[PDB]
Amino acid sequence: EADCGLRPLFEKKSLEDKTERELLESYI
Amino acid sequence: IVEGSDAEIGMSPWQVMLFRKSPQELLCGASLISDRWVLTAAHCLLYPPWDKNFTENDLLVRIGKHSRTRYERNIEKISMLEKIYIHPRYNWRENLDRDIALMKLKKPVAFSDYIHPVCLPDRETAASLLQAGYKGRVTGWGNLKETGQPSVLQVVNLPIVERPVCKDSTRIRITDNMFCAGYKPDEGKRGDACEGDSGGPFVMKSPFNNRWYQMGIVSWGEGCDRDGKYGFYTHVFRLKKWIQKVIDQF
Amino acid sequence: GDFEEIPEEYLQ
Ligand SMILES: *[C@@H]1O[C@H](CO)[C@@H](O)[C@H](O)[C@H]1NC(C)=O
Ligand SMILES: NC(=O)c1cccc(Cl)c1
Ligand code: NA
Ligand code: NA
Repeated sequence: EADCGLRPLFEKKSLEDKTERELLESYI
Repeated sequence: IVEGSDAEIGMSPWQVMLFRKSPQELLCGASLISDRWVLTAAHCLLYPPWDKNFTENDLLVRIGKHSRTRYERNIEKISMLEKIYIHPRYNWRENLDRDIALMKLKKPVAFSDYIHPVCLPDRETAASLLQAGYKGRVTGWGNLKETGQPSVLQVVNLPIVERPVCKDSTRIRITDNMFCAGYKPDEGKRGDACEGDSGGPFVMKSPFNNRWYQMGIVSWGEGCDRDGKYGFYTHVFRLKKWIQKVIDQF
Repeated sequence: GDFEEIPEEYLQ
C-alpha cells in the first residue's frame, strides 16, 4: 500500500524507536 | 528471540501471530502486507517430515499484539483465513528453498495505531540494503533460548552476513533464495531467532524514504544463537514475482 | 492452558 512501512506511533509522529539508529548507523 | 529486548508499543505493527485453534497455541510469526494479505514461511503451514499440513480452518491470525499469551481486548484483531498459498517450488524435502507462503484473510483488518502493513522491497531498495554488515530487525514471540518464553514481543537487530561465511557455517546447501544474519563469534554481541519465531519478518528501515521494508522471513537455523551459526531468512525480493502473481490473480 | 482463552466468536 501507498502508506506502507510508516508506523502510526513512530514515523507518523516523527518519533524514533529506541534502537532504529543502530540500523541506520550500519548502512555505510 | 534470543538476546533481544521487549518491543515498544506499536514498534512492529505489521507483526502477526499464527495461532492454532485447537489446542490453542502459537505456531509461528507472520507479517501484514495489506488489509487482506499475510506473509509467512511455508514450513509454518506445510512440513511433511513432522506430519504438518494445516488447512485454513485449523488456524487463526492475531494482529496488533504485544503480549504473547493474553487476549488483548480492544487492541488485537483476530482474523480467519480464506485461503493459503504455498510457493509451488517450496522445497520441504531438502533445505527449505523458497520458504514462503501467503494467507488471504476472510475480511479486511482495520488499521490502527497497532496494526499497519510493512512494505515489500523493490529491486533498488533490495540491491542497496542487502549488503553484508547492514543490519535488519527480527521480531517474534518464540523461545528465549535454545534449551524460556517471553511475556511480550521480542526484538533484536542483526547484521547480514557475507554469503561465503553463511555457506561455510553449515552443511546444508544454501541457495540464492536465502540470506543469513547474525553476529560472528569474535563480534561480541549476539542474538538470533528461535523456535516460534519462524515465519516472522526481517525488516530494514530505508534511509532513502524512511519506510520499513520486509527483506526476509525467519526460515531456519541450527539451534539458536550458537557461536559460528547464523539464522537463515527467505529472500523476499527474489520471490516477489510469485507474491505479485498470487495477489494479482486472487 | 498457557494462552488466555480467545472469544468464542473466533472459533465458530
Ligand atoms: C497437504 O494437504 C492437502 C489436502 O488438504 C493435500 O492435497 C496436499 O497434497 C498435502 N500436501 C503434501 C505435501 O502432503
Ligand atoms: N527454529 C527456527 O525457526 C530458527 C532458529 C534460529 C534462526 C532462525 Cl532464522 C530460525
Ligand atoms: Na558449507
Ligand atoms: Na550465532
